[PDB]
Amino acid sequence: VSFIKPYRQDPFVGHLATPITTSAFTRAYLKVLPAYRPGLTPLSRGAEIGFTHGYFLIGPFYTYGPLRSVEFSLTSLAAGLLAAITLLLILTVGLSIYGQVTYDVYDNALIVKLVRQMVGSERTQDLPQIKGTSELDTVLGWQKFSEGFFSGGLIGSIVAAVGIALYSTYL
Amino acid sequence: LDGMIGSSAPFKNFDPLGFAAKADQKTLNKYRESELKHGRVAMLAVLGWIVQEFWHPLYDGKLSSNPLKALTEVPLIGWAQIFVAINVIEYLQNKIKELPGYRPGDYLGTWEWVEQSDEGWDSYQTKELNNGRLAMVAIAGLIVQDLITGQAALEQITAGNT
Amino acid sequence: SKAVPFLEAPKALDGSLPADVGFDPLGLSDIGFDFTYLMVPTKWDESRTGLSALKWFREAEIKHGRFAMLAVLGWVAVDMGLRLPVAKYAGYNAVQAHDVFVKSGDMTVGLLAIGFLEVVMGAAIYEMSKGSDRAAGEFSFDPLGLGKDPSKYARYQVSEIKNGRLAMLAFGGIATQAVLTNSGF
Amino acid sequence: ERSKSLPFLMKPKNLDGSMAGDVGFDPLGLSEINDVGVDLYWLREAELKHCRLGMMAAAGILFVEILGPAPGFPAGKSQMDVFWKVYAEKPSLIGASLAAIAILEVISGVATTQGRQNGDRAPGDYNFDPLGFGKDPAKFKDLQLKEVKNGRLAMIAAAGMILQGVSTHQGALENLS
Amino acid sequence: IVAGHMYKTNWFLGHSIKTILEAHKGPFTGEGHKGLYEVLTTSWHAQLAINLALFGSLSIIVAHHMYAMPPYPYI
Ligand code: CLA
Ligand code: CLA
Ligand SMILES: C/C(C=C=C1C(C)(C)C[C@H](O)C[C@@]1(C)O)=C/C=C/C(C)=C/C=C/C=C(C)/C=C/C=C(/C=C/[C@@]12O[C@]1(C)C[C@@H](O)CC2(C)C)CO
Ligand SMILES: CC(/C=C/C=C(C)/C=C/[C@@]12O[C@]1(C)C[C@@H](O)CC2(C)C)=C\C=C\C=C(C)\C=C\C=C(C)\C=C\[C@@]12O[C@]1(C)C[C@@H](O)CC2(C)C
Ligand SMILES: CC(/C=C/C=C(C)/C=C/[C@@]12O[C@]1(C)C[C@@H](O)CC2(C)C)=C\C=C\C=C(C)\C=C\C=C(C)\C=C\[C@@]12O[C@]1(C)C[C@@H](O)CC2(C)C
Repeated sequence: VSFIKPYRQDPFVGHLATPITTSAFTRAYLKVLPAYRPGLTPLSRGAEIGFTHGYFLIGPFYTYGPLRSVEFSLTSLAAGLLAAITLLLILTVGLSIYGQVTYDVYDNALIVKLVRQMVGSERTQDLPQIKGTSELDTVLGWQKFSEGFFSGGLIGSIVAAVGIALYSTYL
Repeated sequence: LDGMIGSSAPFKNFDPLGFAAKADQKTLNKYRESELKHGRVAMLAVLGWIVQEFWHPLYDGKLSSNPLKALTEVPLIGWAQIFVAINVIEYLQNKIKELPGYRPGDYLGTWEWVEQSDEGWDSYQTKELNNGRLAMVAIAGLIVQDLITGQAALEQITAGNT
Repeated sequence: SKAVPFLEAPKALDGSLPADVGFDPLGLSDIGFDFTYLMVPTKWDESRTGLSALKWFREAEIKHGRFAMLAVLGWVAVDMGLRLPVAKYAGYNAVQAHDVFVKSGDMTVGLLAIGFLEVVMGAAIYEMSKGSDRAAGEFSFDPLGLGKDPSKYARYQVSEIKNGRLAMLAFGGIATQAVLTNSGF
Repeated sequence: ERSKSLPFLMKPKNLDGSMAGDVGFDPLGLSEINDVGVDLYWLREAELKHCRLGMMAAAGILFVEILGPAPGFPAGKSQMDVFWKVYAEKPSLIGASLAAIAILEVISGVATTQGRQNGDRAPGDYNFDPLGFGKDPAKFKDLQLKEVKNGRLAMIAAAGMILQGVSTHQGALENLS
Repeated sequence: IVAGHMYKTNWFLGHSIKTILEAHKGPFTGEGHKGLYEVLTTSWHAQLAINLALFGSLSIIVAHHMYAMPPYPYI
């Protein structure tokens, strides 16, 4: 037996079907992640990603910041929370500008078919081309994704701060 | 008790009680899943039993080297995290089980690459199954001996309580 | 078979070997391992077809029988006296003479001489494995000449193997009992 | 087909009848070695050199032990220990003898390899017949057989004397009685 | 000395490096070490690569073990 084969029977792609790229564990694990989980609107994907990211982002800032405390301090928690929230704001700014400069679409998975059927004799790159058919690959989709990331980041950072305070106080 | 993998020399197609002679393919897939999960968990349990007995670096020593005693000494908030990790792993396994072409114990998805399996692949799967069975028997014996005697594996062996 | 009638036969005990009655409950005469490879670990020669485990076992049984017969003769001799006409062999039984003579540098000489003879006759065994017509235990040693008359040779064969089995068991008893018929435990 | 010495063994292929003392006694088949510059020619030359060396050594030990040492030489009757007494007082004699033997052995090895290569010299042949004791044939074969048998016996004897002198630290005939 | 009696040279005894390498295949490695014997017996540069890498590593190991366990008197 051989556990490495050309990806999708194409020996010319710059890719391989290894026990890591195309394993059943990899398939299921990546399909349960918010970025690829089926049945999620882009706002929901952004909200979940932001929640998880703020939740694990408050950690390093609170623990190793400039205002640490070997005991529990409200000032240390506030400093870590503010740093995490501002980092989430910076990431949201990056997401917003990236989406602004990347896509020009409001409804995908159709425009591609329209220009593959009804011809696309225009300036292209909006009618024709169009990389990716996901709802995340639109101006509207990425805007809602960034909004969800930002809101979920705030909520997750607050939740993680509350959990840290409870763990440090009642344990 | 089929052309299934796991038939070794000492007892080929070992079904003395005929559990598989009447079961359909789905029940046999369930049986293989249960056997493989038990074998893997038992291999981990036996290795942990021994290593814990002669090495417990974590928790700043303490956590008495006898198993079934350190079971009641872990902070019980580390128990919760292990439980949640096992639960997430088995949720992922459940998600794997609905992938097309799924095989009972195959969570790596080897059916994607292994069409027309060889004798080496079958032999390695049988090796895993037999090691799992031996580890199941060994961990059952470990737990029973520690319950009845009160000493751990390398402690009972060292003293000579055999 | 002719012994243990509820077992038919091992597989290779057809009767081509002398003193054959068919007694082999464990089927030991069917191991596929050519024990000549315990001597010459590799095939070495391209003409080395191989030696059956049964023939190697027959050679080993004959050698064991001869060793045990000589051994019981010697052990019985040292129980009733009969020391060599030389010093340093006073009386020290048989349960203790072995160690005291291993100490006195002559059991090593005996080991060397017996090993020399064993190596020569094991070269004979290896040639038999290579495919010489020599049969197991046949070193062509008939100086006095009581080996002619093929019927007498076959009778003496079966006699030697049966006596060797008896002597093996008798030596086992004598060494285990530390002798009872001629001495004490 | 069977070796004359060992009837339970087939005739060693390389030993037909030619060499003096040939009775087919090659149980380990060492005559069939054809590697590391070792063959029947080299083995026979080594055997003959060993025979001659053992004869000389046994004769020397027996002579010195029976008739005593030469004038001006140490005594003691232990030939394995009197060597260090000779070296303690006449080291130059030992060194000169060693150098001479070394040169003669280099010549012997060169001669052995050359005679093996362009076959014209029998193994152990050095054209050393100053008194003409083996000129004619039908006596040369008998002399070869006598030399081989005496040399093997003296090889065994000299090895025994060496071991006895090293272990017991006494004379050969001293060990005898 | 024991390790020197491993590879088959002139008798029916020892190992063939070609047979050892060619038997070490695997599911993840395809043909495995097949052809490596031909590579290392027909290219001086491959032998130099292996020998020089292991030789430099050995020199560094020697350097460590030197001061770690001084092997000379008054060094
Ligand atoms: C069924 C498996 C199992 C279970 C329930 C336990 C349970 C325990 N172990 Mg343990 N252990 C195991 C296997 C197991 N062990 C194995 C296989 C080893 C060998 C590496 C060890 C080595 C070990 C040491 C050295 C120590 C413990 C200790 C402990 C105790 C505290 C928890 C801890 O720190 O774990 C620590 C566990 C590890 C460091 C290794 C765990 C590695 C896991 C089992 C493999 C990967 C699991 C993966 C997430 C799931 C599989 C993926 C896939 C197959 C689905 C606790 C009673 C500590 C103690 O107090 O001893 C008395 C301690 O110091 N264990
Ligand atoms: C298995 C055979 C065997 C063995 C191992 C021994 C061993 C021994 N015997 Mg012994 N013995 C035997 C058979 C044997 N005997 C037989 C059959 C007889 C009756 C004829 C005797 C009669 C006897 C006497 C009368 C005495 C001993 C003594 C001894 C001891 C002193 C000898 C010694 O130190 O080793 C020396 C080395 C050896 C014994 C190894 C044997 C090597 C032989 C000589 C090689 C040749 C064998 C021969 C040619 C075989 C021919 C077959 C083939 C070639 C055709 C020693 C423990 C003496 C003693 O003090 O015992 C307490 C003593 O006084 N034995
Ligand atoms: C390459 C080579 C030569 C060659 C070649 C050439 C040149 C290329 C030409 C051809 O083309 C090929 C070839 C291969 O032939 C090899 C050379 C040979 C060697 C390596 C020489 C070894 C000799 C050693 C001997 C012979 C020593 C013996 C020791 C004794 C000790 C005596 C004692 O008294 C002492 C001292 C103390 C006492 O208490 C007691 C004892 C122990 C008895 C007995 O004597
Ligand atoms: C067990 C044994 C043989 C058992 C045979 C059995 C069961 C046979 C059973 C059958 O035949 C019957 C009954 C009936 C058949 O129809 C069926 C079978 C089945 C065929 C032999 C032991 C044999 C055991 C032997 C030979 C042990 C020998 C030990 C020796 C010699 C020790 C020597 C010493 O050297 C040391 C070690 C130390 C020195 O200090 C001291 C001394 C004493 C000198
Ligand atoms: C090598 C030699 C002696 C070597 C001795 C050594 C190494 C001993 C060294 C030691 O003892 C010391 C020093 C001190 C100890 O603490 C250490 C040792 C090591 C123990 C003598 C050679 C001695 C060499 C001699 C005597 C040579 C004689 C040559 C003659 C007669 C030649 C004649 C011809 O040349 C003509 C005349 C005409 C030609 O055409 C024909 C011929 C016939 C060839």
